[PDB]
Amino acid sequence: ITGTSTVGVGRGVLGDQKNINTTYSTYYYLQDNTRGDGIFTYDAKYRTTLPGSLWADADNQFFASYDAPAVDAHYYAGVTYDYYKNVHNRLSYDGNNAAIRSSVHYSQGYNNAFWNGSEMVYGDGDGQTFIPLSGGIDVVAHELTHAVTDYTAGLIYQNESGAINEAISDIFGTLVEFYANKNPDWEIGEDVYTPGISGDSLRSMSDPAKYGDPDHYSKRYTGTQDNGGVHINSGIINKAAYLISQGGTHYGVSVVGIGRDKLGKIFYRALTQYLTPTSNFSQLRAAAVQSATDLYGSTSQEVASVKQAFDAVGVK
Ligand SMILES: CC(C)C[C@H](NC(=O)[C@H](CC(C)C)OP(=O)(O)CNC(=O)OCc1ccccc1)C(=O)O
Ligand SMILES: [Ca+2]
Ligand SMILES: [Ca+2]
Ligand SMILES: [Ca+2]
Ligand SMILES: [Ca+2]
Ligand SMILES: [Zn+2]
Repeated sequence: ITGTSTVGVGRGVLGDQKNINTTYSTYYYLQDNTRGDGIFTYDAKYRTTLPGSLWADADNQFFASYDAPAVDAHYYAGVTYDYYKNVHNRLSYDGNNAAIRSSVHYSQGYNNAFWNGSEMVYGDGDGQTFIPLSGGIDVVAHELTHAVTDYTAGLIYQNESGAINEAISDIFGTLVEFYANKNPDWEIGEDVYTPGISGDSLRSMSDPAKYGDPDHYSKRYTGTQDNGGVHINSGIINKAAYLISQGGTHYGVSVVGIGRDKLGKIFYRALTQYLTPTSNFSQLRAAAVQSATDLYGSTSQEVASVKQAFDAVGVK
């Protein structure tokens, strides 16, 4: 759309008011011209045909219930863009300011969200297992981060490399949640999962076993479902990343924490310089150690915490 940049206001999934960047040309579109080559939000209208219609509104106010998921997908994709630019110096997912596109209201009662190879897609949930998925900042950033991986290491979505792929998505979604300081935690999806139950989440980084995911390499899933457990074995990496950041004793192995910012810097450098499509857990270990070496010196505390962390979850 070609028009005039403006600012509208709306209410998100959780009922929070926010301002969003729109474009005015007869109608007000969910098109933010302020970030790279733009952030574009589409209405999939309960269908599975993508992307749908660029979101159009007559008055620049987005308070209707149907507007909610579009408001949050558009706003949270701006926050994620900003985290990447400001913290890591990366312009959009490809590093060259590629336009960011998201479609909301995909299908009916759809309990998931995904990156399709070219855009983000968000279901509305069935109302009991999930509310509309874009209402979770860690969900949004998990999604955008799959594009980032796809453009960098290119981790294949199966087995070890696939669980590394999921872990990256969960680690950076959690980092963007602390960046925005939106009630941050080390849990995944808590703001949109099981609206009737408090205190739970989809996955836990601090304690993956809380929901039955492995927290040690010896407990890895070796089967076939879930593309070889990409959403299951990511718990072993998630726990390692939580130990590097926060510290603790796990299975008798003690880790001194080095904090979230260093965790983000070592993981991004491993992702952009050292990992390949077929990297496995032991290679991720070498890549994180090398990153931390590059950045802080071989004899630093940083490098020592990365080794301890991996030794705690049984990786090498
Ligand atoms: C019950 C689900 C939420 C758990 C799970 N999905 C997830 O953990 C998150 C959403 C969470 C963060 C809200 O979704 P993912 O981004 O990992 C689902 N992605 C996914 O399956 O991607 C594969 C793909 C490749 C090309 C084209 C289409 C799709 C799963 O698909 O198993
Ligand atoms: Ca309106
Ligand atoms: Ca939270
Ligand atoms: Ca969270
Ligand atoms: Ca819940
Ligand atoms: Zn994922």
